Amino acid sequence: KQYIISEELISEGKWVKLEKTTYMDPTGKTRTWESVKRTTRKQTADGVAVIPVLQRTLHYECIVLVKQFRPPMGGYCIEFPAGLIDDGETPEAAALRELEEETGYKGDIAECSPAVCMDPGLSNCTIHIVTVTINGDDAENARPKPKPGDGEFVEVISLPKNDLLQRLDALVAEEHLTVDARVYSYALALKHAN
Amino acid sequence: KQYIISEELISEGKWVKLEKTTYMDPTGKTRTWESVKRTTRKEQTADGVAVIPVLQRTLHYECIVLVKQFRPPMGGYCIEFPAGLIDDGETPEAAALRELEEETGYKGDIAECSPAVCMDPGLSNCTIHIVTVTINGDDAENARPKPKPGDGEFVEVISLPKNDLLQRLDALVAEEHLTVDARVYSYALALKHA
Ligand SMILES: CN(C[C@H]1CCOC1)c1ncncc1Cl
Ligand SMILES: CN(C[C@H]1CCOC1)c1ncncc1Cl
Ligand SMILES: [Cl-]
Ligand SMILES: [Mg+2]
Ligand SMILES: [Mg+2]
Ligand SMILES: [Mg+2]
Ligand SMILES: [Mg+2]
Repeated sequence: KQYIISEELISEGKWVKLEKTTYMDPTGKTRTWESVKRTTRKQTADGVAVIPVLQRTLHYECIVLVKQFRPPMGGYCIEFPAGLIDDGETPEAAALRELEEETGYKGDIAECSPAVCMDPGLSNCTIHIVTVTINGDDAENARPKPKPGDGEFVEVISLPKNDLLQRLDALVAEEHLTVDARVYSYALALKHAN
Repeated sequence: KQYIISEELISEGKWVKLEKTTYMDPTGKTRTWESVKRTTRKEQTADGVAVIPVLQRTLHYECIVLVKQFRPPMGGYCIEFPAGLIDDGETPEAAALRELEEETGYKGDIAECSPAVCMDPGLSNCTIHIVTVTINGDDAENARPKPKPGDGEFVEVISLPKNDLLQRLDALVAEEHLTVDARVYSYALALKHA
């Protein structure tokens, strides 16, 4: 009963554009919305985010996250490993590649979500969330080598899955970092389960 | 090591603006980024709230209360946690309880409130507080919950059992064209992984 009539380009950059979307409201009245989109989608979705479960025997299971400066935020964020999917790449392949590049870890796909929206009131951006296990006992993961691409600068922070929310709160409290909403949502549900 | 040097307006809408951000990289080299921001943030500790609403009812499994809405940036229907922007002067907790009531009819009780978390930090400065709220579904105030949609709001309520959340979302996305929100999907994933 609601649907897009048209979009008016407001401003296009190299990586992001602003549109004015005209849409039919469910009363039959026509309305406008200021919407953001990337210019980079070609693609099941814009990006992948990797939930990476690091499994070492006789250790707590950890979730591997990354810390980076994020120029939109003017600060450092803690996030799942993630990046945009290349033209021609499957989400799974993007997932394993971004993981290795951002963490050095070599991972196995467990499951892959449908495209899920990042901030649907504002943008059209979507990602596939990709759950990956990391056999931390395997020789290839002994000395994980992060491969930063041009201008990427990423730190690895592995936290125990069993205390995840508490540990993220501590980092925020002590280190003035911003935790990602999806990382937080996952850390919350780990506590809320049962 | 990395900090913002300058922020230059590119295009300012009524709701959304695009900036050219200049930052210092960790090799000491200057770089730029195209950054999205809202025009609506003043002294609020974040732009918005999202509510994790746990519906509780004697001899019922706990449900997670979700909402389905047309999202003009997505050109489609999305399933999300109840959410809205924080009014000027409003606390995140007040915003959460208000938005929960407006979008679902339910009167909740605050359980916990996250720090400001980042929505899509490689793209925007948008932040929310994630507020967990319990709903006493045995109270008569929550018997026949009536959504109070604002001007241009038209929200459908969808309550799903916590203990089957991921499969029930999968089953909804197999029945019609519609996107599940990344924070919801992340939360439903963690409920499986725990
Ligand atoms: C945040 N708002 C305004 C309020 C009005 C009631 O619902 C949202 C936007 N409105 C149009 N285009 C973009 C945005 Cl971000
Ligand atoms: C998509 N990119 C660059 C790629 C290169 C490696 O990280 C993401 C952007 N570059 C500047 N401003 C905004 C965006 Cl979104
Ligand atoms: Cl797992
Ligand atoms: Mg990345
Ligand atoms: Mg990368
Ligand atoms: Mg809302
Ligand atoms: Mg609202």
